[PDB]
Amino acid sequence: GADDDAPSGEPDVTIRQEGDKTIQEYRVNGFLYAIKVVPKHGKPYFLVRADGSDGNFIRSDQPDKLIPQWEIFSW
Amino acid sequence: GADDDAPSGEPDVTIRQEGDKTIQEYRVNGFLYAIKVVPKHGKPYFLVRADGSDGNFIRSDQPDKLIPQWEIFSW
Repeated sequence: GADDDAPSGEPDVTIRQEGDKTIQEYRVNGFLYAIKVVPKHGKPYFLVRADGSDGNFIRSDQPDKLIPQWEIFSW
Repeated sequence: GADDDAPSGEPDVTIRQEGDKTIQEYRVNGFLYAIKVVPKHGKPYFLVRADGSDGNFIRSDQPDKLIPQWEIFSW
């Protein structure tokens, strides 16, 4: 009601919409750690930032697949 | 690489073994954003920190399910 103060480390999601895909930028402190895409023509999935700026992502629909640095922008 | 110069953020994974479970702490900037725990009894999976530091995670096992604290600390 009032004391819902957010402490140090606030993982808030930046919810934007590009055409017909809701791109949810999960940022805990400025830095993106996961992107939940909700494409109306591709189905919603979590794109998790693997450790290291290698350019690899992991999808919540298929953690068995490693997303290369060209497929990361499939949306 | 040879030399490194990481920008404000620096996401890396601290891989420990807590008993019979290899718990990989994916920390970006002073906040755990994902845990990859490899339990000998339960099989490995990804546990992603959902928006809001309430205490809910999303698993790679099933992103269609919200994981509460009795379930996040199921190991």
